[PDB]
Amino acid sequence: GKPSRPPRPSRPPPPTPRRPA
Amino acid sequence: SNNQLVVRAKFNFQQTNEDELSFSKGDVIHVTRVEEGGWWEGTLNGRTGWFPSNYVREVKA
Amino acid sequence: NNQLVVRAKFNFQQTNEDELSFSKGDVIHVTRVEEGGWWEGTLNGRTGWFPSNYVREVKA
Repeated sequence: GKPSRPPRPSRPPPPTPRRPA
Repeated sequence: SNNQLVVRAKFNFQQTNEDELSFSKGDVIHVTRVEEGGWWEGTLNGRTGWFPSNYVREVKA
Repeated sequence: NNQLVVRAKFNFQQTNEDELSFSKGDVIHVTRVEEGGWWEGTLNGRTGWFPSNYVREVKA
């Protein structure tokens, strides 16, 4: 029972978390 | 007093810690910091935090 | 069977149940790879999409 899952989220992925200097 | 930018969420974003700001598409966010690097800071419903700058669109004043 | 596994470098929180939440250190079994910054995988009973650059390849 391997279901059929949807395509990638249509939105862009969030960037990696903020890391200030 | 001082001018302040306002943005509207284009997508949903769910914070992973208390320094990030969660929102639903359509939420109106008052911007507090803009910087290069992919993240801006703003306030929504009494919460403050960073969010992806590419996840919002501007609102005409 | 050979499998691709990745380890979370950063936390990620789903916005719906087609996306996979995880914490730094979680090991995820990859189910789909596509261009665009999103991969799909399985962690502890759930399957969903997540940002590919939040994880690093490891070995099972």
